[PDB]
Amino acid sequence: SLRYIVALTGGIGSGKSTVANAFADLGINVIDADIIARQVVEPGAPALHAIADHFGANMIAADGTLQRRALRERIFANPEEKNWLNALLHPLIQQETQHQIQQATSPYVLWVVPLLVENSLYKKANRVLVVDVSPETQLKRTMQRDDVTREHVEQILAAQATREARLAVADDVIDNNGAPDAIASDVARLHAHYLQLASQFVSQEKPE
Ligand SMILES: Nc1ncnc2c1ncn2[C@@H]1O[C@H](COP(=O)(O)OP(=O)(O)O)[C@@H](O)[C@H]1O
Repeated sequence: SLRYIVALTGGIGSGKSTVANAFADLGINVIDADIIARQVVEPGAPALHAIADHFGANMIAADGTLQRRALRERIFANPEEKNWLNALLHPLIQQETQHQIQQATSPYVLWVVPLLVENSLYKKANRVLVVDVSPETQLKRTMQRDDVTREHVEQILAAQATREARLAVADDVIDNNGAPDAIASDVARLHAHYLQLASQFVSQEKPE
């Protein structure tokens, strides 16, 4: 069956995790792009064999686990490797993402993609939801949460797509720079619409 996909995105410290949990409490399966990226290098995964062939047998421990720290340290001191690794992992992530989408039984799925705008992944979503906050909120909330400096987070903000680039592709926007508890009511409203969209998308004769 064709699953209805709502993609969630937002910059660092905007509320991706918080919003995702709100949808999960309503019974929606969350498919998280960062979890998928870790899944494709889990013990026994096909990517591990290719990684051992390219980087050396010792990239994989005796117990079949990827030596994460060891890979990170190799790729960081060999820039093009990041690109080699991403190319290897890309198709595998696409397949695992679809498999999980296929495996989810909720009325629609929430696909959480930090790099949605950067990687133009909104082209694979039926609906785009952006959790939005002010840049200052991103700074204060990320600093607190990760115990890092303001300047450190300012660099992440300048590396990520901008606030406006995200709003340009959004179908819906949830504001999180206010009270944490206005989240439940806004998510319920969006969920109600998403149930309708998902229930009629397959037969919907004309657009919206
Ligand atoms: N409305 C809010 N007010 C204050 N803190 C919040 C609010 N919403 C979420 N948080 C916190 O802000 C931080 C960043 O939110 P989070 O969802 O983790 O961000 P990200 O978008 O990076 O996933 C977290 O520690 C979270 O608990």
